[PDB]
Amino acid sequence: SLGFLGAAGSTMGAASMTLTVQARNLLSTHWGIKQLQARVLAVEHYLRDQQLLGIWGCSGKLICCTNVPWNSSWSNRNLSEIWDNMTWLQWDKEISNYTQIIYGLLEESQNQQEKNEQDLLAL
Amino acid sequence: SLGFLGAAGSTMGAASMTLTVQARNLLSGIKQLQARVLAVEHYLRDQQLLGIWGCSGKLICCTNVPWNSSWSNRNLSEIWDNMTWLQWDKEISNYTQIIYGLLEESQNQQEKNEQDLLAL
Amino acid sequence: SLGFLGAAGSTMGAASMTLTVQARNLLSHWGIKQLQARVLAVEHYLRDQQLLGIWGCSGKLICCTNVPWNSSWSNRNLSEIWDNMTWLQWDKEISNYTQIIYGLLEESQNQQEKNEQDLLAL
Amino acid sequence: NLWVTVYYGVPVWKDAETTLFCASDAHNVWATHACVPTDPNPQEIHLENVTEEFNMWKNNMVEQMHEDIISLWDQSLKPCVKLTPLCVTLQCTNVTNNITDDMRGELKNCSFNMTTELRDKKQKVYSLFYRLDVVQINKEYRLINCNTSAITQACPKVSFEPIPIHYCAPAGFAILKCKDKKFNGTGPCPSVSTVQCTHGIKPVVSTQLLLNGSLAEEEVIIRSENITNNAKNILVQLNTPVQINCTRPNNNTVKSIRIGPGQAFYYTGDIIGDIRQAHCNVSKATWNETLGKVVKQLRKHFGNNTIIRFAQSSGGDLEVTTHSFNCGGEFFYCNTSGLFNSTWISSNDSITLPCRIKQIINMWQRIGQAMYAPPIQGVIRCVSNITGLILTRDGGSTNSTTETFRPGGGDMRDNWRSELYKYKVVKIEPLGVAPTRCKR
Amino acid sequence: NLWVTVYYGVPVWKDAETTLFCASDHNVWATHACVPTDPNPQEIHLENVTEEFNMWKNNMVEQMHEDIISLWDQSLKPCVKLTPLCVTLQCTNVTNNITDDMRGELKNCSFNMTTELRDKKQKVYSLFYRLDVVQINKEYRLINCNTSAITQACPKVSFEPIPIHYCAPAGFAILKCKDKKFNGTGPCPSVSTVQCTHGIKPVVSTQLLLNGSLAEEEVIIRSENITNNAKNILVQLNTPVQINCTRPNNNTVKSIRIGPGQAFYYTGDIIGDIRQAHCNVSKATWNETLGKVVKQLRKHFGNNTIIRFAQSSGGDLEVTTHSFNCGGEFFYCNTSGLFNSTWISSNDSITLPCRIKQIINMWQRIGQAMYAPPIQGVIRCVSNITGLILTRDGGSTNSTTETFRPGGGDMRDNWRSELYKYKVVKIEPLGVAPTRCKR
Amino acid sequence: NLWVTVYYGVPVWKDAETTLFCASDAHNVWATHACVPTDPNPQEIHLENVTEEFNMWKNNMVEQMHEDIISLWDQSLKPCVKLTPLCVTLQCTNVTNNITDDMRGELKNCSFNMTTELRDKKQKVYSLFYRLDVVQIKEYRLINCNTSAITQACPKVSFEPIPIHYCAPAGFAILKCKDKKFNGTGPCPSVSTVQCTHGIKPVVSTQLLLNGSLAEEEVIIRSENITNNAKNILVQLNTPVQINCTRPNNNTVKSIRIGPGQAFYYTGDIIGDIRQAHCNVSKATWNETLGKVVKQLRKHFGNNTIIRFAQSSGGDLEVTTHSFNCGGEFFYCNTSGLFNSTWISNTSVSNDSITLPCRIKQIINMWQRIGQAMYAPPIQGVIRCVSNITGLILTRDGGSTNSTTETFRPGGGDMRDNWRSELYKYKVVKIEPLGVAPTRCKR
Ligand SMILES: *[C@@H]1O[C@H](CO)[C@@H](O[C@@H]2O[C@H](CO)[C@@H](O[C@@H]3O[C@H](CO[C@H]4O[C@H](CO)[C@@H](O)[C@H](O)[C@@H]4O)[C@@H](O)[C@H](O[C@H]4O[C@H](CO)[C@@H](O)[C@H](O)[C@@H]4O)[C@@H]3O)[C@H](O)[C@H]2NC(C)=O)[C@H](O)[C@H]1NC(C)=O
Ligand SMILES: *[C@@H]1O[C@H](CO)[C@@H](O[C@@H]2O[C@H](CO)[C@@H](O)[C@H](O)[C@H]2NC(C)=O)[C@H](O)[C@H]1NC(C)=O
Ligand SMILES: *[C@@H]1O[C@H](CO)[C@@H](O[C@@H]2O[C@H](CO)[C@@H](O)[C@H](O)[C@H]2NC(C)=O)[C@H](O)[C@H]1NC(C)=O
Ligand SMILES: *[C@@H]1O[C@H](CO)[C@@H](O[C@@H]2O[C@H](CO)[C@@H](O)[C@H](O)[C@H]2NC(C)=O)[C@H](O)[C@H]1NC(C)=O
Ligand SMILES: *[C@@H]1O[C@H](CO)[C@@H](O[C@@H]2O[C@H](CO)[C@@H](O)[C@H](O)[C@H]2NC(C)=O)[C@H](O)[C@H]1NC(C)=O
Ligand SMILES: *[C@@H]1O[C@H](CO)[C@@H](O[C@@H]2O[C@H](CO)[C@@H](O)[C@H](O)[C@H]2NC(C)=O)[C@H](O)[C@H]1NC(C)=O
Ligand SMILES: *[C@@H]1O[C@H](CO)[C@@H](O[C@@H]2O[C@H](CO)[C@@H](O)[C@H](O)[C@H]2NC(C)=O)[C@H](O)[C@H]1NC(C)=O
Ligand SMILES: *[C@@H]1O[C@H](CO)[C@@H](O[C@@H]2O[C@H](CO)[C@@H](O)[C@H](O)[C@H]2NC(C)=O)[C@H](O)[C@H]1NC(C)=O
Ligand SMILES: *[C@@H]1O[C@H](CO)[C@@H](O[C@@H]2O[C@H](CO)[C@@H](O)[C@H](O)[C@H]2NC(C)=O)[C@H](O)[C@H]1NC(C)=O
Ligand SMILES: *[C@@H]1O[C@H](CO)[C@@H](O)[C@H](O)[C@H]1NC(C)=O
Ligand SMILES: *[C@@H]1O[C@H](CO)[C@@H](O)[C@H](O)[C@H]1NC(C)=O
Ligand SMILES: *[C@@H]1O[C@H](CO)[C@@H](O)[C@H](O)[C@H]1NC(C)=O
Ligand SMILES: *[C@@H]1O[C@H](CO)[C@@H](O)[C@H](O)[C@H]1NC(C)=O
Ligand SMILES: *[C@@H]1O[C@H](CO)[C@@H](O)[C@H](O)[C@H]1NC(C)=O
Repeated sequence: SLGFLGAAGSTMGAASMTLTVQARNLLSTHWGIKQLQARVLAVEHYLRDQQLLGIWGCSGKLICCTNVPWNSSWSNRNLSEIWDNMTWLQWDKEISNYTQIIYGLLEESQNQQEKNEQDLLAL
Repeated sequence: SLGFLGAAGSTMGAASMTLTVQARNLLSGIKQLQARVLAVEHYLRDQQLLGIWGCSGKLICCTNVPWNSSWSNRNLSEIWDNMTWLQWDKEISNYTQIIYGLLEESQNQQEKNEQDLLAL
Repeated sequence: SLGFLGAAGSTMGAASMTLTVQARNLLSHWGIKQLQARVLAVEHYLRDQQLLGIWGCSGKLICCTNVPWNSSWSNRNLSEIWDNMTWLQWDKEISNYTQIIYGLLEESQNQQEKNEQDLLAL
Repeated sequence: NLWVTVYYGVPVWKDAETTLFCASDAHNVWATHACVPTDPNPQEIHLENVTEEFNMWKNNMVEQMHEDIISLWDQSLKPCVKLTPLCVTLQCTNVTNNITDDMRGELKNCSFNMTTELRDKKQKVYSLFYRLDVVQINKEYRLINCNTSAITQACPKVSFEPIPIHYCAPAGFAILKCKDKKFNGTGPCPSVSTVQCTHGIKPVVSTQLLLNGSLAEEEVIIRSENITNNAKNILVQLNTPVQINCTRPNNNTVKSIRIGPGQAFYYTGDIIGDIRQAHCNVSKATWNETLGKVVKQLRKHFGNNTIIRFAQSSGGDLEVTTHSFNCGGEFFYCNTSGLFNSTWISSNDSITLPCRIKQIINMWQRIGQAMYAPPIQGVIRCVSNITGLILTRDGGSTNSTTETFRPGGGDMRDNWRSELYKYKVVKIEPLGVAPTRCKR
Repeated sequence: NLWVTVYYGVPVWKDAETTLFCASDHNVWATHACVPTDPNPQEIHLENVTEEFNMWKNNMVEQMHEDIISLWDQSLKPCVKLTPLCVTLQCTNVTNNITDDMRGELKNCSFNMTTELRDKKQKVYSLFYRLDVVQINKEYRLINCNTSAITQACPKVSFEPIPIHYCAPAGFAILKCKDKKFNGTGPCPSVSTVQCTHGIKPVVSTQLLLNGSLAEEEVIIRSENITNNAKNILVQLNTPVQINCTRPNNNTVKSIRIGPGQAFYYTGDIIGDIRQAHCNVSKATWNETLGKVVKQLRKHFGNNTIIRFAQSSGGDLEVTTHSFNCGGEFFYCNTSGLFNSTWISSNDSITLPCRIKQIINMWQRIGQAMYAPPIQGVIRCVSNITGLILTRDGGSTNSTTETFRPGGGDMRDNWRSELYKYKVVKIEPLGVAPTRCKR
Repeated sequence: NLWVTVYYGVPVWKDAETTLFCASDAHNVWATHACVPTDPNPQEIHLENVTEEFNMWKNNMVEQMHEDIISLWDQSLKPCVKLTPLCVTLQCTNVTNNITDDMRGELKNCSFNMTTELRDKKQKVYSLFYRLDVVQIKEYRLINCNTSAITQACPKVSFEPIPIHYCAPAGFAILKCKDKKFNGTGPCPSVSTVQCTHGIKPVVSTQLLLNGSLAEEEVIIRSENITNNAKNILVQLNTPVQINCTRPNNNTVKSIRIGPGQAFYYTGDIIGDIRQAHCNVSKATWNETLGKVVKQLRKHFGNNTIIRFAQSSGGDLEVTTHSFNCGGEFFYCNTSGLFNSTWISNTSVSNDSITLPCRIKQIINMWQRIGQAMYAPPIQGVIRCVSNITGLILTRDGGSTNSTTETFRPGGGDMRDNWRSELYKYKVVKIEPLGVAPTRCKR
């Protein structure tokens, strides 16, 4: 059950099982304009995240495995430590620095994969 | 051809063959601006929901949720080809918040299982 | 490393490797001026995404379909399309047959979805 | 053994209330240049097996049309001259130069001390007024708006002639149109079609007699929310138009005075020729046929042994008891007792309706926002079609065999609703589910 | 060994400044412009979430300030302008029914004002409070004629506060601090998530905080920096103190048309004895309340120190007195009766004299002045004191005595007393982590 | 054999017209505080092997800049004092006190009855006005009294141009032409893509364009149709010509309250002697500048023609005189001293200078509109400004079919032509990322 941010503070493992709750809440006088600005902003943020999932090859998925190997330099923790003894807020702070590196790699991998699919289909 | 709502009133079996006809007509001083924003918001809510259910790229999507006779106890031959979509929508309007909940649950279980199989 | 539209002018077969460069930048008195501009960028983004959805290319930058190419739209060797033309030139040549190709694409995907549904029912 | 299958793009809908926008064909008071240019070839899609329920008395398109018209009307006056300097004591005598005894007491010759473009100078002005605009304050008069409203001059360059506008639904919405001939507005409509925009509707403003609208397909149609309840108005749609010819049979010379740095006032200076009363002509034969058709259709609701009697309005504001309309830019208040004075029991001879004219106008039944209509230069004539009537009924006659109908009106939404009766707005709901044999 | 896996819908967030919109259940707060609220709002307790709050750096306060001012100004746009009232007034003293306390407070002023017709004038007289009228050299003018124009407030539009709920845009959330005895800053071990705040009444006052929330257990002393003499102290009480205010005089209100469609409202006369406006605070309740405040101040200033309360040191009437809107009337009450005591380690009451003004400047602006129409009859209002705004004198640093005086006048500090438990955050649903799963 | 393949992210575009928004480098009449702060280090992308066609005479960016400037201008006057109590009969006499010979009849000493804080009172006011603002009815009135209400500009709001960057919305891009010696109206072999334009200062002037961009190599002559004498010619210089303008009279500014919180500013008196406003350019620089201009005009009017410059002639002051804002004051300078020469193929080109006499006005009617007017408050002290002449607007006399002599005169009055001198290198295009092509790949 819980609620919109109800899993926050739970460990990453447990929190990964409630992903649709947050997914559902996204998108749901000058004071008419204030409301439009709020609506437009919610839409643009939603779409930028969707654009990245599209580019990285995940699209309409909540859990997306990819072909980019994990670097021990981003984090050298054991999996049990990450999934059982940490929350997502703690994790996000720990690897905040490496976010753009990882995102760039996710994009490169997908570009390579789409080209390879095209060539194999032509054969 | 027929037109934008031309299949309304046709039976479900025929209407299901014109889905692109309606899909292409969705999403197509400040009163106009407010209206433009709403068109986008409604479009996105439906797409968001299809995404959650695992139907993001499809007009027709088959899921793993079984049909309950308590929602509607009818022969397929009297649903398809003997009823219109307007009639059907009214008949089961009571149950759409149940069915939608089940579709969401099914996809979450499915994604976790896919992740575990890839891991093995 | 090229920036936005940096590949313009390169040949089609070269430019096709920068599809994410031009993808990332889509969607990325004055009160209304600015608000309308933001809404407009969103509307254009969504129309293109909608077509890719209908055609069955929703998750891809490069998407292969089952619609055959007509020599009446353009009769050219692949080597003189991909190595000897830019995308701007290509667009000027195929512009008059695009609303023919786009219409076929929608029909083909709709037929494919119906066939998938029947096969799954078996 | 059946599975849920999700379908997107399903042709279903629900009743909905959304914002509609204005479109127009490629000055005026309708901001027609602000409206979206129209489609030269609008589509209409017939729905072969769709029966839909319409209710014109619950149609929210009417409320929007009402608000859009008032808003546009007010916007057109924003930049115009504010004639606050006219609220002075006027010294007035009768215009007695040419009296036919129809116009005796209808025009006054007033003089006053008006401002000039310089703060330290005044000018003496002589102007004519049409009586109804001027009230005594004890030969000393004031304009009627002095104790309720600042008076704004309408801009002379902006026309009040109705221009068809189209209402268009936003994406995701559609407008369903009722094609059923002889449809009374409340109930199932066996023949419908889908449009994105309405037909062009002219925002014609009038009372009692509805001018320049749509005609009935085959026969006069009597429409009411409730026939039995006499408190409701009856909207009668005519099958054939009745031609009405209206005039202002005076040659008016219009003068202009600078009253401030960037402001000028327009007024009638004098009258050339004799002075005559404004009037409208309706042919007797056409009118007699028109009522016979109306009476026949009323008997279908009130009894074939019921006598239908027509009578003049019982009283109220001039804006209600007369036929108000605008021709050539002038505002007319015509007396219709000549049209509704007969009892119905189971060639070039016209009916002349005398008319009054006003320059100070208080529209949309509001208080506090008066408008001054500049006089229009020359002699004015217009011809228009009566395409419907508004009637009310006298109640309490529980033991009588005669019903009485009167030419009531004044609520502008009733005119709007007489064009927007065949349309409803629906929201498209493209997503839905059904059982099939297909399983992921 | 491990691969990057992308997760969407991750329950993580980052601090953010975004635009909030109002929601609600004529009136100057224009509540018809707000989104109707949810009759049963949700709140989600977040187990094991500790978050850091800072009420002194809170954009929600800045937005409330701007919305309140904008609503105020919007409500005056359609109202009658009183520029015809900048004329010489011929004023004499009102003496017929004056008690000693009211000598010199009211003036009987005659003047030449316009009529609907611009070529005529009318002679009018009205009663004015001394504070609204300034001597020119019996020749007086209204106080605003050399700095601003006057707009008459519309007589049918209420000033009474209506609770306003602030709501976050989708994609954002408001975190609430549930801790009891929370001082406005630092970590808050018990939090919850809401989409909309509780309703907040936009009560405008200057020294005492009226009709706000009470502390759950103890008086709470909040300040950006306690030892900084430049900062105000917001004191939240754990019990209300009831205050009873009145305008005992029975006013007869008259009106005059001054132009087409325009009319001016004024006090014509007073029927009965003329007495001063005042507020009543019970002795016992006030003494207990103040005692609780000094106990908490000692925790900050020393276990064995002297705490002295004193009246405001000076400044504009708006800061030296306690201002409030009672029945629609504007009161300026003297609080020296409440803050005149040195603290060293039945049915009696304190009467606070009050003055009244009709020409009101507000939000500390110049050029925009309002005329408050008089109210017919006798005015009475009862309200609760839920907090105090105090300012501390700089000390000698070599003497163990501190002095506190009523402070205030900066409206954002009143807002902060309700918007201290709320923080706005942006939801960041997209993120990555390693796992043994390859595409 | 081949199949349709769909590609998204294709680097192509179409010409398009969209709404642009402003950005600025983070008080004034341009409300620049309301613009989006710019990127301190924006990126320009060079496009190799892209030739595009530009047309500066058919470029909506000019129209938007024009509308934005007018709108902002009007907004800046919304909170300012309306000087309607000022439209009165004035009792004026000549200022003859310490006047030089040119300043004869230029200033009038006007007495009038003004309103005050109380409606019951009046005050007598004595102020000096320029002869161009006042018309005879000793009785005079202000020039705007029979056409418009006049608004006093707010003393706290600056009229000094601030660079404004125009930026395209996402999905759009601005192409820039990098060609040197580009006249507009042609193919441009060297282009690049930017998201925002360089900052453009909205400098307002008539005959001579001040503080703009310079040509990099040669003077460039640009026109919509060079053989159509009804068109204007814009000239872009490759070196600036410096111009020094001054208002030498030392003004004392006084103010009065005219109502409940409103006040009027006026020149009270002049402390020293009364002299004519003027602008200087050096002779040598101006003479070399024209030689460079003539040399390029000969590319369109060649075969050894005679190129004659002459003064502008017409009734309108904005058109015939060089109009500009110098320190908040409004100047109208006579340029006949700059455009009075004849050049032949046999002629060619220390501390000498050309002095242009100037007139000053306080009642200004901008953007060629009728019905609005602004009163420019006087400025206390002495005004001096130094500006760069970066270009010219010229017109050509017609009627010659039978002559070898062409005559050019200063032109101006249409503000869009000033904008066009900075925006000539920019074009707005819409990005069209979706497209198809044949490949051997089949689904
Ligand atoms: C073409 O481009 C040139 C160069 O940018 C423009 O010339 C400048 O114009 C501005 C605006 O008039 C001038 O700015 C003003 O300078 C006055 C003099 O200040 C001098 O002394 C101080 C020290 O006391 C020095 O710091 C300063 O640098 C100068 O040496 C100031 O007194 C002015 O301030 C007053 O007015 C403004 C409103 O305008 C108020 O906000 C202030 O509070 C104050 O009351 C102002 O700063 C600038 O000096 C000029 N530069 C040069 C080199 O002359 C041309 O105007 C432009 N041409 C056109 C047509 O636009
Ligand atoms: C908050 O933290 C507590 C303490 O770790 C969590 O409670 C534990 O939950 C696990 C799994 O069900 C049990 O095996 C432990 O015995 C519980 N501990 C105690 C002391 O009861 C709690 O689930 C966390 N809350 C959330 C929302 O994650
Ligand atoms: C509207 O309903 C009628 C039936 O009442 C449909 O007519 C039938 O169409 C099928 C098409 O396969 C034919 O085989 C039948 O013979 C027709 N019936 C009759 C009595 O002729 C009609 O097609 C429907 N219209 C739409 C748009 O669906
Ligand atoms: C318009 O026509 C409808 C019929 O389509 C009339 O509706 C009927 O009214 C009676 C009396 O209230 C009800 O008993 C029937 O059940 C209604 N029929 C339907 C199909 O709804 C309606 O009264 C007519 N109105 C006018 C003004 O003529
Ligand atoms: C249509 O109007 C009739 C006439 O008023 C309504 O019928 C009356 O209802 C009241 C109760 O509200 C009874 O006391 C009267 O005796 C009824 N009058 C008659 C003549 O029957 C009728 O209810 C209205 N219809 C609707 C749908 O509101
Ligand atoms: C509110 O309580 C917090 C502690 O919960 C106080 O913060 C501490 O202040 C001291 C003195 O500056 C620092 O040395 C500590 O490191 C701070 N701790 C934390 C967690 O921030 C804060 O000063 C108190 N404020 C008031 C007005 O009482
Ligand atoms: C909180 O207030 C104290 C004052 O009591 C600040 O301490 C002073 O800081 C200044 C420098 O800005 C020094 O010159 C003074 O000597 C300090 N005073 C004392 C008594 O030590 C303190 O810095 C403030 N806290 C914060 C975070 O700004
Ligand atoms: C523009 O096109 C010319 C084509 O002549 C390019 O010049 C050639 O570039 C290729 C590399 O792309 C070299 O291998 C050739 O030797 C170059 N010369 C010839 C004769 O083809 C030129 O590089 C292109 N400009 C760009 C896009 O940078
Ligand atoms: C600016 O440069 C362009 C490009 O060279 C010139 O365009 C030519 O104009 C003539 C006369 O109209 C045409 O016959 C040519 O076909 C045009 N050439 C091209 C490539 O389009 C243009 O005339 C120049 N403008 C000026 C004022 O000199
Ligand atoms: C394309 O269509 C246009 C317009 O019908 C036509 O003029 C042109 O010849 C067509 N073909 C090509 C190759 O441009
Ligand atoms: C003027 O008109 C009034 C009626 O409005 C009439 O009673 C009066 O006698 C008339 N005066 C003259 C001189 O005709
Ligand atoms: C009127 O009141 C003032 C105090 O505000 C006092 O100084 C003055 O003497 C009084 N005048 C009369 C006539 O009572
Ligand atoms: C003012 O100066 C002008 C210009 O020299 C002259 O024509 C006019 O007569 C003078 N007027 C007076 C009153 O001196
Ligand atoms: C120009 O100079 C040359 C060389 O001195 C001379 O021959 C020629 O006649 C001159 N032309 C004119 C027009 O003076």
